[PDB]
Amino acid sequence: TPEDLAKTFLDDFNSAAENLSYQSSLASWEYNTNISDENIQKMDEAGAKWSDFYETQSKHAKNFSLEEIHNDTVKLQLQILQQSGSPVLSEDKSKRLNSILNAMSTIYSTGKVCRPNNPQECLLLEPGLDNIMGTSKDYNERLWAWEGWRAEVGKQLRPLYEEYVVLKNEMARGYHYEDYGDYWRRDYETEGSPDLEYSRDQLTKDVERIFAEIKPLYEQLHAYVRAKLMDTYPFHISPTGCLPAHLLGDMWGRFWTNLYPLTVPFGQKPNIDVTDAMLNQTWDAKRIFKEAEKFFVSIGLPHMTEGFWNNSMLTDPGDGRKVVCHPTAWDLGKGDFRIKMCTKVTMEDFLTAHHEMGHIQYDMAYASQPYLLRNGANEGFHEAVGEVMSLSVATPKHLKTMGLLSPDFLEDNETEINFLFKQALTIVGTLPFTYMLEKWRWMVFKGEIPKEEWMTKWWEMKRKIVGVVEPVPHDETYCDPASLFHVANDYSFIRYYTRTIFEFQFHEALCRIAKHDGPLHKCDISNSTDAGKKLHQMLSVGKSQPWTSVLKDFVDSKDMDVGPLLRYFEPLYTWLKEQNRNSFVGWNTDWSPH
Amino acid sequence: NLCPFGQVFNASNFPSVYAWERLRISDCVADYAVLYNSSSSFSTFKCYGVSPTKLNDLCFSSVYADYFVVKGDDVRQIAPAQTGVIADYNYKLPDDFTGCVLAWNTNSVDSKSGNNFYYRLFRHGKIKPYERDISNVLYNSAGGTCSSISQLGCYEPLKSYGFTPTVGVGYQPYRVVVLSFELL
Ligand SMILES: [Zn+2]
Repeated sequence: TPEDLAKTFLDDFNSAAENLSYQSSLASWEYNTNISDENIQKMDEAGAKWSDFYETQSKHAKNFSLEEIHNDTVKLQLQILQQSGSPVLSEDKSKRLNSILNAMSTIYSTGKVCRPNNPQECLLLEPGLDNIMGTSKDYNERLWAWEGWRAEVGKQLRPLYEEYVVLKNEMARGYHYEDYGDYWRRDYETEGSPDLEYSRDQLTKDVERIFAEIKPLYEQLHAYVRAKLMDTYPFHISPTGCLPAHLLGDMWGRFWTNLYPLTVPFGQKPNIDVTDAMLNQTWDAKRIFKEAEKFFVSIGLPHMTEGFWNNSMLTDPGDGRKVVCHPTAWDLGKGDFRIKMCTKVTMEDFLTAHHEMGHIQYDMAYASQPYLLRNGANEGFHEAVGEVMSLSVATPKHLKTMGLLSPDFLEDNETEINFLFKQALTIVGTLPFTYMLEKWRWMVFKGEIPKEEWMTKWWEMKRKIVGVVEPVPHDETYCDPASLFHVANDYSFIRYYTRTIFEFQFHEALCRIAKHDGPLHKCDISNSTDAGKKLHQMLSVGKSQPWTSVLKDFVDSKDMDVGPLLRYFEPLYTWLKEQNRNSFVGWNTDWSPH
Repeated sequence: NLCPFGQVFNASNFPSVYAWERLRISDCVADYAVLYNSSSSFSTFKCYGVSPTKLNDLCFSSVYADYFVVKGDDVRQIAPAQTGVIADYNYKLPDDFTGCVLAWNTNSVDSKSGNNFYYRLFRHGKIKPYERDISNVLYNSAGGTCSSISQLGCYEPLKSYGFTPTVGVGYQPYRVVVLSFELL
């Protein structure tokens, strides 16, 4: 029986990988809660004992033939095990590669842009360089904080990234992938039925096809953003060219959410802001997460565990704990789920208190799956569960029943645009930047972009795709793409493009089971146990089924659709046309601010 | 005298699943009234064959008590006609099992940094009703027997529970003690 030899091999794995990765994740938790020299050595030794167990069991899994296995449950577990382990890199280069990844994270985290007039005061990005880039409107002040981050963290990361694209390329060729970009397009890889089949190169065909349909909505959005920002920047914006890349939202221009004080459709209407409302009421950091539990439990999803509140670091601790506090939803294993996030009470953290609580109730859902099938259906499925809760909670009808909004806040025809334009800056405003950052790196790892033409084709794709132009000329001595957190710390960035397409494809599927009669942006799936049983049916499979089958049984479509995204903004896309009649819809590549 | 349930319910140290300890209790009188309303601590008080409140009037001879520690979601496998890992390799109860399987959470006490609880997880056969497999620390082969860990198809049976106090519910130590009320 070839099945039972591989059945008991996984039972040998699942009864030993569960304890070895739980001590690996507890040592990872201790590094991420208080950084010390005694915590890093406990982290990597447990992290290499689990890595030694990662590669030893992978070699034993390759002795099993997938053709003689006629059970799809254990074939998929063997497929992960046979195709993850034993890199082709030598002992010297693996220490070289781990030195680089620990240097690019150290340069990005400990890097700081000091003022050229006085280098004594110097912002280490937290706090600093985001209140400046998120609230200030001066052209000559944001130019310092943007170019300075491309200078201190740019020149110190370009030689580390030029060796990063070689060692990781050679590491990816050890698994017989062609490049490192093809190593990242394996969460979307699907083998199975011929109709429900998704190749690694069909992702590049589909994502380019989707952006050809986003761009009618984005260019009308980009024209209205440029017209409204022309009043705030009367001298440094051409009325028909590209926007400056440093005046948009965040520092890198990822989200446009900080432009809503400037680009506002109706300034005479009251805001939908919840930041001032929470501070005026009895609302602590527990009720940031306690009220978010009430939304998930209203639709039939289970409560948080009793050990969730005791073990998670929901707030920044005192007593001088040096903690990197990037918001991450930890699944430590053995039924233990935690959140590591230092919350600051605003509108942004209230939605990421559902995003990080969106990985939870997904990690809680596939706990009945085997250990290797305990991820999302892809990497875009995992990030879209939290953000589809950012569409039903952020509605003014749900905030009125929450009590955080005033009962006299009438939903006029002008407040249907103020909420919808704020959802266009966060969600539609990040789609071109997320696409080309995973189109620049997919060509850098392939070899379509040579190393002497990195920054040349980086900005040539910023102008053509996103519609942004550099305020200062950049040669090849700078590395602007590696200034982001997800690029310097070796993270896949195609999650945030594909989850957005799934953010509204899930949403329009949930609002037809919840029997919502009206527009898509007015939908609210709260207090509906029928729109949570179909969601939990999607969540409980994990990675057991291909994501083209999980999507087909949930939204009744096989491939990625952008029609649900366009129908969400169809009340806005009609309003964006009548405001862009006088202005020009488009951008010119040849214009330069300098 | 009274019934020695202090050494069963309130013992200092409980064993693991495979090496469970059997205590034969006979000719005793017990106060089942205070054990009937002890639901503030006992997470599981399922009974089979007899009512929970009617067994005090009935006189039982040679009452057995099999006490051990399993994880939180392994208390479902201490039921008659139940299939699973520890219901077939560690501790199997017959279909005519009469009595009350009693379990309660012990995450504070039985989940320290020095304790170690194991389960069988690998055996060539089905465990008989009320059969205690001895502490056989010998490597299980997929076919026949093996010698060392490096041989293919050769896995060690006794996989330990990762009992830390920070694990979630279901993977927390539950002290399970059955009361096989044999009659006549
Ligand atoms: Zn996330």
